[PDB]
Amino acid sequence: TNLKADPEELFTKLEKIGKGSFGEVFKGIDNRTQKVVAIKIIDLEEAEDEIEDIQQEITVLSQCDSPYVTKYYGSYLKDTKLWIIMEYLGGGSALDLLEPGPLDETQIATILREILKGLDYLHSEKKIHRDIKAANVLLSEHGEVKLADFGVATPFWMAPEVIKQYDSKADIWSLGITAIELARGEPPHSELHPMKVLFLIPKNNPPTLEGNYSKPLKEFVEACLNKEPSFRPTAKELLKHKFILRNAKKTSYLTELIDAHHHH
Ligand SMILES: CNc1ncc2cc(-c3ccc(-c4cccc(C(F)F)n4)cc3Cl)c(=O)n(C[C@H]3OC[C@H](N)CO3)c2n1
Repeated sequence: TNLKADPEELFTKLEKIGKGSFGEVFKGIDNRTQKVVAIKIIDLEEAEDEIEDIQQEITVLSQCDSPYVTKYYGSYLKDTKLWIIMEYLGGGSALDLLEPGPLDETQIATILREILKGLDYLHSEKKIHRDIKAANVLLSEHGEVKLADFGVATPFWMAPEVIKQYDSKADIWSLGITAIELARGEPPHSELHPMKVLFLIPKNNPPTLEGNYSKPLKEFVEACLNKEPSFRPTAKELLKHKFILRNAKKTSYLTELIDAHHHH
């Protein structure tokens, strides 16, 4: 973390793009390159007991070099504020893109395929994302799909073994939930109080994808959502799952989904 440079000279802060973990996030401009960046600003006075988790996510992101993981550019300390600079992805989150209407299975498969490419990278690197969900999947304006908002090392996407206090297979369960979310708009139990979901996930049979979806998609979900982690496939194996192979297409096609969200 750069303690000497002034981030307010280096970056032009623009509009908020939502509330993130531990701080507010803004669209911004790198004044030297004119590239758009995402800027998270954390008040270290207000968020004292969480600084350890902040440095941990900074460390993890700095160790990632993948087309499928949002790029980290650095961080700056100015007075009491920590500025964290990331790649700006103009397509929004996958969750955002659900809003105009349902995804088709080509769009679902393409997004899941790219998520799997990111999980394959992280797991090969002995990393766990820990918070796979549609809101943490970001798209570039060209349709590229990247992971963001790693979980710290809300219950709806959590694997049962995580709740009961796991390895990379936890990400595979969360991917199954995310698959349901991309198909249906929300994860299982989304109508229920989170404290109820905390005991339902360990006690109940795993969720299934309900509705008029293709059997390969239902089987993709079922394969991820096995209570037994060792019975879940790896990200590598799921990249060859028939649902992915028969339905995923070029990521550039997702610009149609991005454009639809702007006309909505
Ligand atoms: C809409 N386009 C877009 N493009 C890029 C980003 C990049 C980030 C982002 C993420 C994480 C960190 C970070 C790094 C280290 C430690 C910590 C943590 F300890 F504090 N955090 C820094 C940044 Cl800058 C971001 O919040 N958003 C908005 C976000 O998208 C996902 C949704 N779940 C909530 O809103 C983005 N949005």
